[PDB]
Amino acid sequence: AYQGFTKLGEREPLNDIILWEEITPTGHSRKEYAPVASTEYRVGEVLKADGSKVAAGQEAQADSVCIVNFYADLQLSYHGQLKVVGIYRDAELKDLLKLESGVDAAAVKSALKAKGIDFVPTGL
Amino acid sequence: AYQGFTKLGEREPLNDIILWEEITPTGHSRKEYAPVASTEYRVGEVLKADGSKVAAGQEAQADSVCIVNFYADLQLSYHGQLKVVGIYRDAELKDLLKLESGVDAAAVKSALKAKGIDFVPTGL
Amino acid sequence: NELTTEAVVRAKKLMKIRTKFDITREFLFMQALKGKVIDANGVLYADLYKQFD
Amino acid sequence: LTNSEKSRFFLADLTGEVQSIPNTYGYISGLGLFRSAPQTQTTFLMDLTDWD
Amino acid sequence: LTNSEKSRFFLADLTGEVQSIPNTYGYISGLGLFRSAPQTQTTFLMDLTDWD
Repeated sequence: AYQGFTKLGEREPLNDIILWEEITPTGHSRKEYAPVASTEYRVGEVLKADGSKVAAGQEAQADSVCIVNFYADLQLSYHGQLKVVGIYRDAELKDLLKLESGVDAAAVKSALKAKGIDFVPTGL
Repeated sequence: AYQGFTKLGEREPLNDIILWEEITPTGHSRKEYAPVASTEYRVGEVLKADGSKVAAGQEAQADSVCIVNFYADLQLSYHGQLKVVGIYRDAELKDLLKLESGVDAAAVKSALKAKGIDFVPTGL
Repeated sequence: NELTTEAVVRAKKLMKIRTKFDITREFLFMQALKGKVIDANGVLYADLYKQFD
Repeated sequence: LTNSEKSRFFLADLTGEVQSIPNTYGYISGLGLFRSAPQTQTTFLMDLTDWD
Repeated sequence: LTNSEKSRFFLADLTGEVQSIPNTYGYISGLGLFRSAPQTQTTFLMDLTDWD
């Protein structure tokens, strides 16, 4: 190009972070959110109660972690569904968390641990 | 909010407005431009000498009719070319032109007529 | 326009698991050759020099 | 199976096209009233005669 | 033949794929020094007898 390089984009993460979860018929660990406007969601980010992301300081909220790749502009999602869903109850997940900036991980994990979410150590 | 529909987009105009032009070993009727930053070119858009679009009040400064589709963020044309080109010398083009807001079409036509470009009436 | 198959992902995961265990076994064998069997985390499991005096 | 929207790593299905063609009328031309009279010159003349 | 980078009505070419496999060092396990001793218990004992 006129810069010698063009990047078409990293692939968004897949929903492989779930290792164990309750398999109740109506969904035990899955909770349904509604997109905040102009907000992009990817699998692995910690979400507050009102669908928003956890920022610096407010690590205590940490309601759930997203498991879908919602696209904000067209209001649709990774699999074509109108809502964003996260894991918010007892489950075991890989610690591939996406945290904003300033949000330490120890406080976020401790808040999630009190809610039954366990993080299996992952390695690469 | 999925407001009902998703429009993926409309096809950009194809380079088919050229009916006749003085073709030589080189580009007698076509000239090259250095693209302006954050500027998108489509086929049939009138350009000035510096390479920007003709705005209101600048109709007499019309220089050429763009015949390639340029992507501002990619900085490449739709043909994988590095520079934008347009027809400025004697030629016959279709009446389909893409002018900006408040641009006098008749004033642009007279300016391009003096340089040698004529516009065959097109109908539908 | 080709979709991925479950078999491909399966094969990838099992191959990665075998590779991980192989490299871990190599590391453990090297540690045993050194003289003390220390885990990658640093946990001591066998001090041969004090066992055999 | 072309590509997904806003992602080059997922696939969606191009089910098809919906063509929308304009409508044309041909009743009078189908009536076949006019007779073809080919000619070589650009103008022609006729004689008008009336005993009355 | 796949969709173009910035247009859904123009095409491009997918030349192929390149891979970057991480490198692993297997040398000690290739020497074959350790002998397999399968066991049916969680621990084993040995007797150390010596004389002077």
